[PDB]
Amino acid sequence: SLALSLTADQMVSALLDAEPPILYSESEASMMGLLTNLADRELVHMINWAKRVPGFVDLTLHDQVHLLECAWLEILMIGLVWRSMEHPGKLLFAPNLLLDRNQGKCVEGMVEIFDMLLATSSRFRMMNLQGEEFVCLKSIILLNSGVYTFLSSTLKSLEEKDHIHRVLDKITDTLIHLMAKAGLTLQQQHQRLAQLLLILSHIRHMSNKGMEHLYSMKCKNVVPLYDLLLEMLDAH
Amino acid sequence: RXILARLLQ
Ligand SMILES: C[C@]12CC[C@@H]3c4ccc(O)cc4CC[C@H]3[C@@H]1CC[C@@H]2O
Repeated sequence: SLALSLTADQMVSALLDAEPPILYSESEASMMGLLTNLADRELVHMINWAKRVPGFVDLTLHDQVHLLECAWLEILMIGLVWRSMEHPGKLLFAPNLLLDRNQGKCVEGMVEIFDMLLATSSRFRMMNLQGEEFVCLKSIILLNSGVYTFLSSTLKSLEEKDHIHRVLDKITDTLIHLMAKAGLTLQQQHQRLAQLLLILSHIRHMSNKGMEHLYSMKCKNVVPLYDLLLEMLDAH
Repeated sequence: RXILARLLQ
């Protein structure tokens, strides 16, 4: 039970050291091939990362597989939104792949999602989101997205959920702590906390639209045979 | 079944 003993500062630190490496990247089909090739490679590193997320390895394998399947696109979006944050009007998929909004028009229905992503990036920028807050939010996403979509028929399954909600509580304390160090009023803290968790709600939305878009692109036969990405996609 | 399954184990 390492997870629940970690202090605020130990949680933040531990999350900053699990951060995956930033990858470089290598018509409608080619744009989709470009984005899904990046996504597929990051998935490999997102798995290594999830294992380093406190309390994650404590779950059953079937539940680890469940949380990553539910949250993965949400996790690629929040990371994309975060690193685009200093790049107004631009999406920084990779250090060698900085995409304009108008570059979304290469793919049917994609510019819409780019708009949603850039608006989220602007919100994070206007709020002056900190990196320490970002890593907290991404771990919340991993832990909370599939917690409600678990086999609620087993006592063991009911213990998994309870453990996940004790850990998520920790992360809330961690976020509160970070906001106090930043010298926020108690009022300003819980306001900021809610403003951020409410953004996870738009991110779940963006992810639902992007999942629809990718399944639709796969049906057009314009998605290459990236085995791990299709594995995630086909869990819906 | 699995790649996810294998990288998590
Ligand atoms: C999932 C899509 C391909 C991969 C894209 C991606 C790829 C890598 C990444 O870090 C973030 C994102 C967010 C938007 C994603 C796209 C929205 C629809 C499209 O199918």
